[PDB]
Amino acid sequence: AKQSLDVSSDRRKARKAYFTAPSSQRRVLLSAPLSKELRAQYGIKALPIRRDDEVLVVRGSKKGQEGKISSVYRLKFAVQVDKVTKEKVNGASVPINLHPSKLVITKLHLDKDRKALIQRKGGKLE
Amino acid sequence: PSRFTKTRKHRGHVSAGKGRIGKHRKHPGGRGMAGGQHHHRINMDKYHPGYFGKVGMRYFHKQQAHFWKPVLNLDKLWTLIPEDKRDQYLKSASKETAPVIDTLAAGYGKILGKGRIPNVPVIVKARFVSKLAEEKIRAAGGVVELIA
Amino acid sequence: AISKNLPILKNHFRKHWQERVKVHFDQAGKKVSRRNARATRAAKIAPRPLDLLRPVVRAPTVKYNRKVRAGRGFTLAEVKAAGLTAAYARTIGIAVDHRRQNRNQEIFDANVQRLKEYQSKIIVFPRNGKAPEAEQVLSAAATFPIAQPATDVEARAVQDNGESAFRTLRLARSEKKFRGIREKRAREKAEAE
Amino acid sequence: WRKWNVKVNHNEKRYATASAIAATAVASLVLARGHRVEKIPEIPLVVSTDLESIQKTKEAVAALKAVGAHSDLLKVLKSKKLRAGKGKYRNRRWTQRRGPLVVYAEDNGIVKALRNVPGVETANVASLNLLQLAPGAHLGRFVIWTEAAFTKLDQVWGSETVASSKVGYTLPSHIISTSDVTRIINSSEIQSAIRPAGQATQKRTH
RNA sequence: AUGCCCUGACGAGUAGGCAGGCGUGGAGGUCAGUGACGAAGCCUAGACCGUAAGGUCGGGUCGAACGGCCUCUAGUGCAGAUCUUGGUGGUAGUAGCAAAUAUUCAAAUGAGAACUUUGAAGACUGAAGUGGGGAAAGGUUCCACGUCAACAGCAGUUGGA
RNA sequence: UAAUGGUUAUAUGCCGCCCGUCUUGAAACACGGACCAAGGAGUCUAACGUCUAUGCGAGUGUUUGGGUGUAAAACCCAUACGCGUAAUGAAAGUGAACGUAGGUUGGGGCCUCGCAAGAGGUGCACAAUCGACCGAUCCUGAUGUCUUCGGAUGGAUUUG
RNA sequence: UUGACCUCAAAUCAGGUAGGAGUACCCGCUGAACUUAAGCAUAUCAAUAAGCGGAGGAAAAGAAACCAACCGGGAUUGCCUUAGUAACGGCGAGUGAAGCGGCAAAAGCUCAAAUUUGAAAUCUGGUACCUUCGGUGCCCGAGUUGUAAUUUGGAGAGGGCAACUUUGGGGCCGUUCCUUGUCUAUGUUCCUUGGAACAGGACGUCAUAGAGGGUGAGAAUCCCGUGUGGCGAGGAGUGCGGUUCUUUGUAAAGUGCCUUCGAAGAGUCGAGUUGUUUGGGAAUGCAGCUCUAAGUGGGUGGUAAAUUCCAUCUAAAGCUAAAUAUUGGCGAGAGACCGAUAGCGAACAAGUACAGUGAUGGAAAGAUGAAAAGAACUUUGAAAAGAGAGUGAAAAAGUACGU
Ligand SMILES: [Mg+2]
Ligand SMILES: [Mg+2]
Ligand SMILES: [Mg+2]
Ligand SMILES: [Mg+2]
Ligand SMILES: [Mg+2]
Ligand SMILES: [Mg+2]
Ligand SMILES: [Mg+2]
Ligand SMILES: [Mg+2]
Ligand SMILES: [Mg+2]
Ligand SMILES: [Mg+2]
Ligand SMILES: [Mg+2]
Ligand SMILES: [Mg+2]
Ligand SMILES: [Mg+2]
Ligand SMILES: [Mg+2]
Ligand SMILES: [Mg+2]
Ligand SMILES: [Mg+2]
Ligand SMILES: [Mg+2]
Ligand SMILES: [Mg+2]
Ligand SMILES: [Mg+2]
Ligand SMILES: [Mg+2]
Ligand SMILES: [Mg+2]
Ligand SMILES: [Mg+2]
Ligand SMILES: [Mg+2]
Ligand SMILES: [Mg+2]
Ligand SMILES: [Mg+2]
Ligand SMILES: [Mg+2]
Ligand SMILES: [Mg+2]
Ligand SMILES: [Mg+2]
Ligand SMILES: [Mg+2]
Ligand SMILES: [Mg+2]
Ligand SMILES: [Mg+2]
Ligand SMILES: [Mg+2]
Ligand SMILES: [Mg+2]
Ligand SMILES: [Mg+2]
Ligand SMILES: [Mg+2]
Ligand SMILES: [Mg+2]
Ligand SMILES: [Mg+2]
Ligand SMILES: [Mg+2]
Ligand SMILES: [Mg+2]
Ligand SMILES: [Mg+2]
Ligand SMILES: [Mg+2]
Ligand SMILES: [Mg+2]
Ligand SMILES: [Mg+2]
Ligand SMILES: [Mg+2]
Ligand SMILES: [Mg+2]
Ligand SMILES: [Mg+2]
Ligand SMILES: [Mg+2]
Ligand SMILES: [Mg+2]
Ligand SMILES: [Mg+2]
Ligand SMILES: [Mg+2]
Ligand SMILES: [Mg+2]
Ligand SMILES: [Mg+2]
Ligand SMILES: [Mg+2]
Ligand SMILES: [Mg+2]
Ligand SMILES: [Mg+2]
Ligand SMILES: [Mg+2]
Ligand SMILES: [Mg+2]
Ligand SMILES: [Mg+2]
Ligand SMILES: [Mg+2]
Ligand SMILES: [Mg+2]
Ligand SMILES: [Mg+2]
Ligand SMILES: [Mg+2]
Ligand SMILES: [Mg+2]
Ligand SMILES: [Mg+2]
Ligand SMILES: [Mg+2]
Ligand SMILES: [Mg+2]
Ligand SMILES: [Mg+2]
Ligand SMILES: [Mg+2]
Ligand SMILES: [Mg+2]
Ligand SMILES: [Mg+2]
Ligand SMILES: [Mg+2]
Ligand SMILES: [Mg+2]
Ligand SMILES: [Mg+2]
Ligand SMILES: [Mg+2]
Ligand SMILES: [Mg+2]
Ligand SMILES: [Mg+2]
Ligand SMILES: [Mg+2]
Ligand SMILES: [Mg+2]
Ligand SMILES: [Mg+2]
Ligand SMILES: [Mg+2]
Ligand SMILES: [Mg+2]
Ligand SMILES: [Mg+2]
Ligand SMILES: [Mg+2]
Ligand SMILES: [Mg+2]
Ligand SMILES: [Mg+2]
Ligand SMILES: [Mg+2]
Ligand SMILES: [Mg+2]
Ligand SMILES: [Mg+2]
Ligand SMILES: [Mg+2]
Ligand SMILES: [Mg+2]
Ligand SMILES: [Mg+2]
Ligand SMILES: [Mg+2]
Ligand SMILES: [Mg+2]
Ligand SMILES: [Mg+2]
Ligand SMILES: [Mg+2]
Ligand SMILES: [Mg+2]
Ligand SMILES: [Mg+2]
Ligand SMILES: [Mg+2]
Ligand SMILES: [Mg+2]
Ligand SMILES: [Mg+2]
Ligand SMILES: [Mg+2]
Ligand SMILES: [Mg+2]
Ligand SMILES: [Mg+2]
Ligand SMILES: [Mg+2]
Ligand SMILES: [Mg+2]
Ligand SMILES: [Mg+2]
Ligand SMILES: [Mg+2]
Ligand SMILES: [Mg+2]
Ligand SMILES: [Mg+2]
Ligand SMILES: [Mg+2]
Ligand SMILES: [Mg+2]
Ligand SMILES: [Mg+2]
Ligand SMILES: [Mg+2]
Ligand SMILES: [Mg+2]
Ligand SMILES: [Mg+2]
Ligand SMILES: [Mg+2]
Ligand SMILES: [Mg+2]
Ligand SMILES: [Mg+2]
Ligand SMILES: [Mg+2]
Ligand SMILES: [Mg+2]
Ligand SMILES: [Mg+2]
Ligand SMILES: [Mg+2]
Ligand SMILES: [Mg+2]
Ligand SMILES: [Mg+2]
Ligand SMILES: [Mg+2]
Ligand SMILES: [Mg+2]
Ligand SMILES: [Mg+2]
Ligand SMILES: [Mg+2]
Ligand SMILES: [Mg+2]
Ligand SMILES: [Mg+2]
Ligand SMILES: [Mg+2]
Ligand SMILES: [Mg+2]
Ligand SMILES: [Mg+2]
Ligand SMILES: [Mg+2]
Ligand SMILES: [Mg+2]
Ligand SMILES: [Mg+2]
Ligand SMILES: [Mg+2]
Ligand SMILES: [Mg+2]
Ligand SMILES: [Mg+2]
Ligand SMILES: [Mg+2]
Ligand SMILES: [Mg+2]
Ligand SMILES: [Mg+2]
Ligand SMILES: [Mg+2]
Ligand SMILES: [Mg+2]
Ligand SMILES: [Mg+2]
Ligand SMILES: [Mg+2]
Ligand SMILES: [Mg+2]
Ligand SMILES: [Mg+2]
Ligand SMILES: [Mg+2]
Ligand SMILES: [Mg+2]
Ligand SMILES: [Mg+2]
Ligand SMILES: [Mg+2]
Ligand SMILES: [Mg+2]
Ligand SMILES: [Mg+2]
Ligand SMILES: [Mg+2]
Ligand SMILES: [Mg+2]
Repeated sequence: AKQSLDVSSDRRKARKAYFTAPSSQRRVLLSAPLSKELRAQYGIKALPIRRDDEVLVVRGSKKGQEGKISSVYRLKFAVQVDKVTKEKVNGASVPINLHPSKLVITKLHLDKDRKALIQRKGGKLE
Repeated sequence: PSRFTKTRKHRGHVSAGKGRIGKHRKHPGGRGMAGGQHHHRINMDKYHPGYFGKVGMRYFHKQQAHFWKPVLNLDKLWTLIPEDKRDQYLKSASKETAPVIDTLAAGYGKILGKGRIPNVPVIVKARFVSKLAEEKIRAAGGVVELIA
Repeated sequence: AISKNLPILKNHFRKHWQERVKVHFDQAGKKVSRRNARATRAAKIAPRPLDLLRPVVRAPTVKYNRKVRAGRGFTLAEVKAAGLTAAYARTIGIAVDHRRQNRNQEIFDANVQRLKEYQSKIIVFPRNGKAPEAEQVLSAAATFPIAQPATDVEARAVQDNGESAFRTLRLARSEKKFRGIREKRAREKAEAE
Repeated sequence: WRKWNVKVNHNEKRYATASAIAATAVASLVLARGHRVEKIPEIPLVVSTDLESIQKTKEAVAALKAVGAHSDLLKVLKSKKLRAGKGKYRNRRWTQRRGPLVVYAEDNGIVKALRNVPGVETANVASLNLLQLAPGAHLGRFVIWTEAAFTKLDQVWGSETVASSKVGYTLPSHIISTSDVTRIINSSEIQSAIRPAGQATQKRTH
């Protein structure tokens, strides 16, 4: 239950705040949990998702597939992961949009800001 | 309680209980107290006799606290003594120790003689009393004290 | 129209009264905000007790002159009889009313006693010093209450001299009614010879 | 400027509250109202005052399951339904049943510890909301009392020897001395005074 | 036990009154109710119950919610208002598309030519013109290339489209 | 089991004028209505009468405010104030028990005697009537008066 | 000649200020009619709508020329009540306050005013240096037709004397507060259905977190959040733990007697008349015209006037927070509200398209699917398109798309 008179339980307001979120807010909204191995290694549970992250799909119809995130398509709230495609009938190959909450990060793209982000969230960085 | 109204029962019936002949209109006899002397004269005299005309003398700037004089009757008058003291004051009635009742402190302005205080002497402090209130209070063995 | 045996009503709604309908939906909200203002003001005026000391006065208008109540301020004479000055009393929590006067010794003594009780029960903090805090009590009215003065005992001897005391009201009414016409009768008796 | 709130007489509010408290006694009303209390030994369910100092939700639900509110606590969270109608998108999205009312005399953590548990509502004996005691105007809420709460109830509502601690208040009188008339009717003083009875379905002559 | 049973009489109805019920949106409570193994809606000279308002079921279609009971509440029930908004008929392939004299033959283009282009013939405006320019107004309609779903009340390959 | 029954379509016999509306009178040569869907009309408020229900009851009304709170809820609360407990008169004013709070005539219920029928007693509510009391109106006008004030007592086809 | 003074001007002189917008609420002016009276003219609507002028976050009002008649209260405002009452009114319809009492909030004051007269002790500007919302120096100016100090009726001033009590400011970190960043729990375990699990069943975990929202169907436990706390950052005339200017200084302010005084607002009060307004009645207020005061006297004391008192304030000058209002603006939070013919006119490129010369008027229009996976390719046809094929859980979802 809500205890503060600053946040809203209004469903209409929550949906406007989701669907009209700018990209810097959608980055936090498009978070993805880590794997068992990375959660043991880094001490933290979920991070905002990145391009060069390696992921495993754990839901839907492409579950159990691997790849690198080809694109974080924040305008569609989606991630496009290579090796996860739809073969069209003309021979074209279109990327299937995935949600990061149905993904599991199995290898992070680490740089200085990601390391500081892990340490900020309390992570082991090991 | 909208569902209990007869509007819910007049649904389907054409005139909503108002008639097909007389045929509910806006203001068929006038608005308000219209025509109390012309077409509503019988409803005035028969059920509001005295309505029209003037009665006696005007009072400019009447303050209804020049007229605050609430009336107490002797038939109550022992309610003003609290109940724990009432029993001991009416048992073994006594002059040289009689209850003092401030009537003003209970918020009345005049004592009136409705009837039959018991025969216990009482010291009654009043702004005003009537004659028979005086007679019955003194017949009980008490006294009225005039206060302001 | 006018119809069956009903009381004649006086509902005043022939103006555009719906432009001026105030519904107090904000009763609870304005109560929350008044309590918030009292808490904020208390924190701003730490340890001072959130209201001034008011005198006890007799209410006017013979319907109400049996009661005493809180007045506005103490009377320059009452402040001087309590032993301080008005301009200093206004700084230590006493309301001062320059425009009321004392003509009642009992009300005067009640307010001088009220002021001396207040001066015994306050701790005036030193003006520049350390001033150790003295635990804010939030109301002077609930710690110096207005008491109705006792006017009689519960029991006395019956003292009936037979004046009859309705005759007292009748005679005293008659002297007021005939004071002027018989004063004028007395002076026209004096204007003889 | 429609009338939104309704004034009730204070003594009639107290009447309804007292009758709601009296209905949180014997278990027929509590079973008829809902409230899986068939395996509860005795109603009123009074627990120890140590419940009021429990400040973990896990320990609080262990206490409620241990004193017997397990099946009611499972009736809530298995009755969660999406609300039928246009109310579901007016911030009224889910409906669920009412759990036990845990009534205390002093709060040392029990309110916050039972805050997150579905169905369960807490209450001070100083207040006792009628909306909590007879929800939907159905009498017989399942109520778990603490010992301090149960003791303080005698001071909040009075007795024949304690006044009420509400100004002027007395608990209401009875217009009939018993609520079951069958033993008055089959009492010897009425039965020896009444004429003999008939067939209870009349014979059809003619 | 506003239950059950016995006995008797009675039953027209506009305007109108009162009662007992049926139904709709939303609220509190309950059935730890129904549901993607199919909620709601909708269709059904298929069925069942109710004097009736209505209620229930079967089959089809459908795809995300919705019911019973106890209460609460109202922006709560339609055949009409020359009602409002939207949609659709019959009339009806009908009335009509007849002022301004008038067209015709070939070739080309094209899927397709009464109507486009070019040639040929025939005519008209007849210089107060159906000519050549401007003013107001319009505003790109001018011109070229591509092009015909709509528009040009027939057509169109043409066009101020 | 469609054999009886239900539903439906059809045939046959007899019956059956188009609804709504105003009107004494409508199938009308009176008016609205081609059709279908959706919308579409006694509401809310202030004050109030009757009745009913509930709480308390010579009282009652917590919610203007204050306290409190899990926070527009719920819970608690002082002083006032409104209405009621007194009327009457234009007003100044005055102000409700001769009595078992009266008599008579009815009067449910109850009590006594009665196997009943009844007879007596007590009779609330209520109805009729005659009185008593309070005020107003019209009279009468006692003891006192620092003599014009007071207004006792007794009345009235008057009046509330 | 020259030098002032007064008055009046000029300048693209030095510096500054006003306009217009918005306008829900606020202060004024101005001001109807429909309507009700069963007609209508006074009345009512209404001291309203429209019109015009001026403000602010509130405005206005405000520390009594008050209310009263009491044993007296005591600035203003607002609520409850007074009260649909006193009163007004073709005394018809209608209209209609105020004092008291209970609350919310509370806060008090400033000039004209006196001979500084042994200090024009005062102030704007320019210039120079600084501690730059300002200070200091110097110079010119304003100003005696009066700027400062003292005094405001509650008082107070002058003089005379027993007498004690109180000294003000400036920068730092946390802290009052505002804005804002960041961190902070627990399953995506098994089986069934399904295109998809977020469903159903089983086994768990967290819960000061089971508000809400996303994610391919009802998700506390997948994700964001939520709850509880912690760590910061940038700002606000400071309630306090330290800092320091330390001959800030016979300053300044209070308090006791005695004595002499005690200035207190003019074409204003008041009056008559006219008009308007009011509940205000032989005139409640306002305004025009005319008359025009006084100084133990002026106002008021709700029936006109003379006479005698009494009571109560002290106008004709001025400031001031709160409680109160707020269909506008900014920011939030909610709902027994409406759900695309509803709800704002407008859920959408809506004050848009479009109409009118113009003032103005003013719509219609939401929904494929979880993902475009939006139909490769073959064939018929000039093409549109059809038939197949194919995608999709579904094409009884094919952009002319939920049902
Ligand atoms: Mg990073
Ligand atoms: Mg009912
Ligand atoms: Mg009908
Ligand atoms: Mg009907
Ligand atoms: Mg009928
Ligand atoms: Mg009727
Ligand atoms: Mg009709
Ligand atoms: Mg009629
Ligand atoms: Mg009628
Ligand atoms: Mg006539
Ligand atoms: Mg009259
Ligand atoms: Mg008269
Ligand atoms: Mg008169
Ligand atoms: Mg008398
Ligand atoms: Mg009648
Ligand atoms: Mg509250
Ligand atoms: Mg508020
Ligand atoms: Mg305060
Ligand atoms: Mg006095
Ligand atoms: Mg009550
Ligand atoms: Mg726990
Ligand atoms: Mg559900
Ligand atoms: Mg529900
Ligand atoms: Mg709903
Ligand atoms: Mg719905
Ligand atoms: Mg629904
Ligand atoms: Mg909502
Ligand atoms: Mg919500
Ligand atoms: Mg919701
Ligand atoms: Mg009762
Ligand atoms: Mg019959
Ligand atoms: Mg019948
Ligand atoms: Mg029925
Ligand atoms: Mg509705
Ligand atoms: Mg419903
Ligand atoms: Mg609700
Ligand atoms: Mg399926
Ligand atoms: Mg279905
Ligand atoms: Mg449907
Ligand atoms: Mg059909
Ligand atoms: Mg079927
Ligand atoms: Mg579908
Ligand atoms: Mg769907
Ligand atoms: Mg269902
Ligand atoms: Mg509706
Ligand atoms: Mg309707
Ligand atoms: Mg009908
Ligand atoms: Mg009809
Ligand atoms: Mg129609
Ligand atoms: Mg029509
Ligand atoms: Mg239309
Ligand atoms: Mg059509
Ligand atoms: Mg044709
Ligand atoms: Mg033809
Ligand atoms: Mg023709
Ligand atoms: Mg021709
Ligand atoms: Mg050719
Ligand atoms: Mg041809
Ligand atoms: Mg030719
Ligand atoms: Mg020719
Ligand atoms: Mg061209
Ligand atoms: Mg072409
Ligand atoms: Mg054509
Ligand atoms: Mg064509
Ligand atoms: Mg052509
Ligand atoms: Mg062209
Ligand atoms: Mg057979
Ligand atoms: Mg068969
Ligand atoms: Mg036939
Ligand atoms: Mg036939
Ligand atoms: Mg036939
Ligand atoms: Mg036939
Ligand atoms: Mg025949
Ligand atoms: Mg026939
Ligand atoms: Mg008609
Ligand atoms: Mg006729
Ligand atoms: Mg006829
Ligand atoms: Mg007809
Ligand atoms: Mg005919
Ligand atoms: Mg005709
Ligand atoms: Mg007609
Ligand atoms: Mg028809
Ligand atoms: Mg017609
Ligand atoms: Mg329809
Ligand atoms: Mg409809
Ligand atoms: Mg209508
Ligand atoms: Mg009350
Ligand atoms: Mg309460
Ligand atoms: Mg009188
Ligand atoms: Mg008289
Ligand atoms: Mg008597
Ligand atoms: Mg007598
Ligand atoms: Mg009798
Ligand atoms: Mg009398
Ligand atoms: Mg009387
Ligand atoms: Mg008399
Ligand atoms: Mg310049
Ligand atoms: Mg302006
Ligand atoms: Mg305004
Ligand atoms: Mg104004
Ligand atoms: Mg009007
Ligand atoms: Mg009127
Ligand atoms: Mg008229
Ligand atoms: Mg009329
Ligand atoms: Mg008339
Ligand atoms: Mg007229
Ligand atoms: Mg007016
Ligand atoms: Mg108005
Ligand atoms: Mg205006
Ligand atoms: Mg104007
Ligand atoms: Mg501004
Ligand atoms: Mg303010
Ligand atoms: Mg101001
Ligand atoms: Mg001012
Ligand atoms: Mg003054
Ligand atoms: Mg007074
Ligand atoms: Mg005085
Ligand atoms: Mg005042
Ligand atoms: Mg008010
Ligand atoms: Mg009052
Ligand atoms: Mg009143
Ligand atoms: Mg008026
Ligand atoms: Mg007051
Ligand atoms: Mg003054
Ligand atoms: Mg799965
Ligand atoms: Mg499912
Ligand atoms: Mg199984
Ligand atoms: Mg998903
Ligand atoms: Mg969810
Ligand atoms: Mg959570
Ligand atoms: Mg949650
Ligand atoms: Mg939090
Ligand atoms: Mg001084
Ligand atoms: Mg003055
Ligand atoms: Mg003058
Ligand atoms: Mg003047
Ligand atoms: Mg005017
Ligand atoms: Mg007027
Ligand atoms: Mg006048
Ligand atoms: Mg005048
Ligand atoms: Mg006068
Ligand atoms: Mg709602
Ligand atoms: Mg729709
Ligand atoms: Mg719309
Ligand atoms: Mg529209
Ligand atoms: Mg739009
Ligand atoms: Mg035009
Ligand atoms: Mg135009
Ligand atoms: Mg659609
Ligand atoms: Mg899906
Ligand atoms: Mg096909
Ligand atoms: Mg397939
Ligand atoms: Mg489907
Ligand atoms: Mg298929
Ligand atoms: Mg297909
Ligand atoms: Mg579909």
